[PDB]
Amino acid sequence: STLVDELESSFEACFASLVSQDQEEIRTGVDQCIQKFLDIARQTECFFLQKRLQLSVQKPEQVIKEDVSELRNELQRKDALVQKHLTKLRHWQQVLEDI
Amino acid sequence: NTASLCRIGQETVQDIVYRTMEIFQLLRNMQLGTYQDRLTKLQDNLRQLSVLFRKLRLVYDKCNENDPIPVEQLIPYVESEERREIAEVNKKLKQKNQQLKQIMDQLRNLIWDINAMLAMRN
Amino acid sequence: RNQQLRTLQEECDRKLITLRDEISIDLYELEEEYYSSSS
Amino acid sequence: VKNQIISQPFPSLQLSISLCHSSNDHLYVLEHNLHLLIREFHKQTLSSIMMPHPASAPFGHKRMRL
Repeated sequence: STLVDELESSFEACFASLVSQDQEEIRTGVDQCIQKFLDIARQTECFFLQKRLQLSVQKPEQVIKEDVSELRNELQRKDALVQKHLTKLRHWQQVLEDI
Repeated sequence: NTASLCRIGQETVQDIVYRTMEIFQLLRNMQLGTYQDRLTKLQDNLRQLSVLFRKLRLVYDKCNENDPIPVEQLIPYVESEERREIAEVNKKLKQKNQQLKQIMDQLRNLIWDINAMLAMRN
Repeated sequence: RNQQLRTLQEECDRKLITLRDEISIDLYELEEEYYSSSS
Repeated sequence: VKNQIISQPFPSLQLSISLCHSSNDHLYVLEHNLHLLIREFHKQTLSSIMMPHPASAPFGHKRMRL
C-alpha cells in the first residue's frame, strides 16, 4: 500500500546489514535488497507516467502551459549566454586594439 | 500544473536512486581531518535524501488527489489563445536561433582562420 | 632591429592564441545551446 | 590569361587567383598563407640546416647527411 511507503521500507532494508549490533551472505543480501529497491522505484515512475498520460489526454492546457514556460526559459537562457559572450568580445577588442 | 507535478515526482525518484548510489560510493571510499569532512558529506547527503522523501510523499499526495478514463483506452490504434501564445514564442525563438546560428558560424570561421594562419607560420 | 621585431611578433602570437582559446570556450557553450534548442 | 589564374578543384567549384596591381568574397587566409609559403620557400635556401657542424663535413641538408 502507498508505493512511497514501500520505497521507504525497501530503502531502509538496504542498510539493515550495516546498522545492527562473510562474503556470500553480504552478496545475496545486497542483490535482493537492491533489486527490490529498483523494482519499487520503477513502479513509482510508472505511476507518475500513467498519471501524466491521463492528464495529457484529459486536460491538455496544462501541457501547453509547461511548454510556454520552457520556451520562455530557453529565451532567457539564450539572452544570458549572448550577453556574457558580448562582454567577452568587447574586452577582447579592447585587448587587441592595444598592440 | 499537475501535469508538471508528475514530472517533478518522476525526477524525485530519479534523484533518490542516484543519491543512494553516491552514498554507497562515499561509504566505499571511507578509510577508517578528511575523516571529519567525509562525515559531514555523509550526513549532508542523508539530510538531502530525507528531504527528497518528504517532498516525494507531498507530490504523491498532490497528484493522487487530482480517474474516469482507464489506460489502454488512450492509445491510437489504426482502425485557444494559448495556441497563439505558443505560435508567438515559437516565432520568437525561431528568430533567436537563426541569429545564434549566425554568431556561431562567425565564431567557427574566426577560429578556423586563426588556426590556419598560425599553422602556416612555422 | 631583429630582436625588437621578434619580440613584437611573439606578443602578437600570444594575444592571438589566448583569444582563440577564449573564443573556443564560448563557441562550445553556444553550440550546446543552439543544438539542444527545442524549437 | 594575363594576371589571373583559374582552377576547378571540385567540379562545381572555381578558384581564382589574381594579382591586382593598382598602379596609382575575398579569402584573406589563402593570401596570407601564400605569403608565408613563399617566405618558407625563400628561407629553405638560407637555412642553418645546410651548415655542417663537423668542420671537415662538406655542406648540404642535415637529414640528408643522416
